[PDB]
Amino acid sequence: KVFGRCELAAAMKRHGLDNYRGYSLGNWVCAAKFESNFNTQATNRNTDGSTDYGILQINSRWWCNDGRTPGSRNLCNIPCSALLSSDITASVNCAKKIVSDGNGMNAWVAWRNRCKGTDVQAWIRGCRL
Ligand SMILES: [Cl-]
Ligand SMILES: [Cl-]
Ligand SMILES: [Cl-]
Ligand SMILES: [Cl-]
Ligand SMILES: [Cl-]
Ligand SMILES: [Cl-]
Ligand SMILES: [Cl-]
Ligand code: NA
Repeated sequence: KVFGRCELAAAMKRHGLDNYRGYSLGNWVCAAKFESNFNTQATNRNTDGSTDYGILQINSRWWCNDGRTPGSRNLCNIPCSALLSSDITASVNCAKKIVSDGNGMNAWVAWRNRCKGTDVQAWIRGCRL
């Protein structure tokens, strides 16, 4: 599913991301924009052989099982395919574990490079929330 910007903001709020670990909703919407362009089915293979999945491009090296990432962990205890659902529950639940891990949203390289420090509130401006 390709979410609309405000549609995803509403879904992320409903699922408890707004100010999760002190990160405002616009941070999460921004990270989803540049990670997946709001497409739940986005995938991208990394040079290390791991793959990133879903709206927040959660990686198979640590966080989910895809059966093809040697030496990897599955700390969210989910198949990576769960991260491609129209329903964002699995992605959100896993993202909350990732953002709790120590480096906050710096775990998402696109967030650090394209959202951090910017006027992220622009990403929710206009939306009925
Ligand atoms: Cl947009
Ligand atoms: Cl915000
Ligand atoms: Cl694996
Ligand atoms: Cl394969
Ligand atoms: Cl594990
Ligand atoms: Cl699995
Ligand atoms: Cl933090
Ligand atoms: Na894995």
